[PDB]
Amino acid sequence: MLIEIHMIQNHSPANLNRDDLGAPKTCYFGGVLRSRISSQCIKRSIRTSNDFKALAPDIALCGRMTVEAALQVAHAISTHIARPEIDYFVAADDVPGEDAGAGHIGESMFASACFYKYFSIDWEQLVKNLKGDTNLAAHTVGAFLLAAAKTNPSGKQNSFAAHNYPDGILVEFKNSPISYANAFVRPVSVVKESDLVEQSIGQLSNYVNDIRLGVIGFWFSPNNRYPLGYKHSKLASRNIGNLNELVGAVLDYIG
Amino acid sequence: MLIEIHMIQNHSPANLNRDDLGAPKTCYFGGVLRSRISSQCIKRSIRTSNDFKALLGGVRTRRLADLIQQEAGETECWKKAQEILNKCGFKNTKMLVFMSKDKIKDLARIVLDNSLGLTEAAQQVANVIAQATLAPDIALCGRMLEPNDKDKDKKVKWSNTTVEAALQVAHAISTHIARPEIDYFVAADDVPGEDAGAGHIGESMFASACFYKYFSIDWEQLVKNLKGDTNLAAHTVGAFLLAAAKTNPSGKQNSFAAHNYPDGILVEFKNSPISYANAFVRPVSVVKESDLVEQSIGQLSNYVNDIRLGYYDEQSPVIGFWFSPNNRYPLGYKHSKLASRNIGNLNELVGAVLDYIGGFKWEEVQKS
Amino acid sequence: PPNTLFLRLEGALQSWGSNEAKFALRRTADAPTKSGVLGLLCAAMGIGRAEAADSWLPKLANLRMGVRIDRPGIRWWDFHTVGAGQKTRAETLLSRREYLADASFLVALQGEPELVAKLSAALAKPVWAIYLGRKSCPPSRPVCEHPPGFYNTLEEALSAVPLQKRWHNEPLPQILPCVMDWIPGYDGEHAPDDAEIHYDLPVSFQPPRHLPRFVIRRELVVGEDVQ
DNA sequence: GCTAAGCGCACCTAATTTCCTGACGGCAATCCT
RNA sequence: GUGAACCGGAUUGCCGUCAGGAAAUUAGGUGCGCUUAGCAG
Repeated sequence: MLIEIHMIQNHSPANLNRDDLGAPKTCYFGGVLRSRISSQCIKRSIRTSNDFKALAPDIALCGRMTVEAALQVAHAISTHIARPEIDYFVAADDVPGEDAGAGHIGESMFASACFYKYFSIDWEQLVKNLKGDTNLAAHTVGAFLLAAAKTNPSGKQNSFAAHNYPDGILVEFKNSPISYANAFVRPVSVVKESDLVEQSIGQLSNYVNDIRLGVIGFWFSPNNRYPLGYKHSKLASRNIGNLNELVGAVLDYIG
Repeated sequence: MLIEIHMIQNHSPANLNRDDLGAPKTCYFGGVLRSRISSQCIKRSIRTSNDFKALLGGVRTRRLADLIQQEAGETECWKKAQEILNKCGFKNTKMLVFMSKDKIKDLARIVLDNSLGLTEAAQQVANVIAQATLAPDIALCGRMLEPNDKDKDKKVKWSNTTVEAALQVAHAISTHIARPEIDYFVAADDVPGEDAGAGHIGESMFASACFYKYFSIDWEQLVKNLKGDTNLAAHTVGAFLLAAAKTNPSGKQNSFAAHNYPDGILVEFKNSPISYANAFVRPVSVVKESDLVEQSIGQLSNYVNDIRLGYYDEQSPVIGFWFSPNNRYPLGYKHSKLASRNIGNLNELVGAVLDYIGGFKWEEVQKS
Repeated sequence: PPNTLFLRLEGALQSWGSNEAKFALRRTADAPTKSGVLGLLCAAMGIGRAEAADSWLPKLANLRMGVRIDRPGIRWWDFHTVGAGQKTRAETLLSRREYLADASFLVALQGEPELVAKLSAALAKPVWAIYLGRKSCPPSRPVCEHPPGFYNTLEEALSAVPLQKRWHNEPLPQILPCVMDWIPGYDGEHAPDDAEIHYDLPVSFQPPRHLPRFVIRRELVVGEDVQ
């Protein structure tokens, strides 16, 4: 069976991923230019985390020269139009001199977006390279869930402290790998009566309700801040307000 | 262990940061325009603060030759200093170099002023440049510099020079929609004439906004950058807290004397960094009752409550302190009576923070 | 009864590397390659890399292929850096990937009915994480969204399916690129000089060689055959 | 426990287009020769 | 597991600091809410 994790994370003005020219990584979707964090960036952010350090270690989770790592991650597609900005900066000389201004006087590139992150981890092959250690496989799945929830890319973070946690994570166990990027084909335009994160979650809920109406999924939001459907009908299997119980529910559903 | 400082500060009509065009810096957050104060601006304001006079021990300059020559009453050695800097890997009065002040002064005086060879003098000055990281300013802001390998002589070898920063500062974004404003000015001519017109006509730009400021000090990295002098790290943390609380960016302050102090400081201790910027994705709209600062504090408290009831680990519970001057603005004003250590004094907050890091008293640093 | 199996490949980012991409610079092709879809069905089967070499290639190489392009996505470039392994030295691989942004493709494979039925059944239950050419390109729409059916010719199959508009007033594609397999017919009938070549038929990767294939291009226009 | 109606005005005349500043600082990489 | 399996553009930075839209002005002129009544065997 397949475990699919969808996240809606809104990031403060930052420069998390960069190209050669210093511009934030960008993408095109729905006729609209969109911000992007590369999949390899998120994968490396998952690795080198002190949360896990404190079979063969460092081999089953990521291969090293096959291994055929079972965890896959899509590019972080923003829900709206990309809005790059210029950060005009100078570096002072802080000494009395004959001139003024000393730094490179550059133009840093940055943008802020609400990214849709797609993680798809298959249980079967992760068991396959774990020699049937179902308990250890569940433990590593939970560790990766915790990391992906509470880790961020280590981009230009000392000047852009963007450590925002996702406002909504949705875990489904469907048979085929379906990404909900098409939920945001229409770019999200913020209205006066709503916010960007709420509108993005509403669009995701609309896409989830559509197609199927014409499997089950666990919905997690911190303290149920953003409900995925405010009705008593059979729309979401469980509304989870805490991350640890979400990991527990995923674990005892898998095993 | 990370010292996280979240501050809610409202500023008077001012221009504390502008781009080349002179308009106040802005950013998009949540799809709406927000006023922005750059992170390096706050870093420098804390750096050149009156509270950092006892810890400003690093210099970032390109005219290092002038600094070396300044420590000589009559020993005129300036052309040689420029030549040795050029052969060290700088090319012109050079690129920016960050390292300590007293260290470079004494070491350059004892090295480059002595009658001796040149290439090994460049090697010695390069080692001094790389090894001068005993400054709390460098420990906080961090540095790196790699000289060009073309102009540098092959006889000069550089040791590791990358200093990892122990301080992360976010851009101060407004908690509400940004309203840029145009202040149209004239420049009066003192001598009367036949036209009776101003000497200059222009348009100034300013904005007033309630800013959310985020700081993050890595205690382990700050101690590592200062080696075993942990008391120095505690002093640096306390002085940084005081400077961030009491110092404002030095923008157009002569014309816009916006010297307002923050109305709420949340100092929290956790092993992972948390930014509460998403508390203000929805812009704060002022209503008849309450105010902009009160509503911002309420939204921040709501987000902190949801974060605590969300990502929570029983193994390492997160503790925190709330500061408001004389308990003017409470965090959980209506129902969240969760913080049992609300403080109404900045010095008491500094003392509590220092006590939590370790057995540190604010007067205990008066021993060296 | 069903002779043709339909595959839907749609997503924000997709990349089907063409034959002329072997340096640190890696570009992409306008349409999915036969090698990519062959790998997709191989992953759906779950057979290993070495299982193909054990007299398995011609059981799938004979599948007639046809690619339909619904919307032409513009070529988007991604700068990828590889740290590889970090005695040690600063060795960072330089790479640039090409991705098709906002593109949708329809792949039709023609073969004997039982193989198509088994292919669809295994696609409905994918044993391995399938993607759109690269692991970082997941399918935004189900691959088995269009079900297998009995259609005489590929043109009739392509014209039978209606086009669904995203909204009421959008610029529809007046030009519809298409890719179809060149039918050899009887013995002889050599391909003309105007037939393009494509190297996307894998048989072995030691040495890595892909047999060339011929691809011809056709047109389908809506509003000219249906009132 | 609950009476209604008629009636409601026009506007001339709306000032003065170059009074508007200068300067200094803007990679460091060369990621199988 | 098919140009695909291994895959971060990593760090340093206040524009700072010059400035009265001012000297002109009566909305000035017109006007009946007005006709009907026991809170009492």
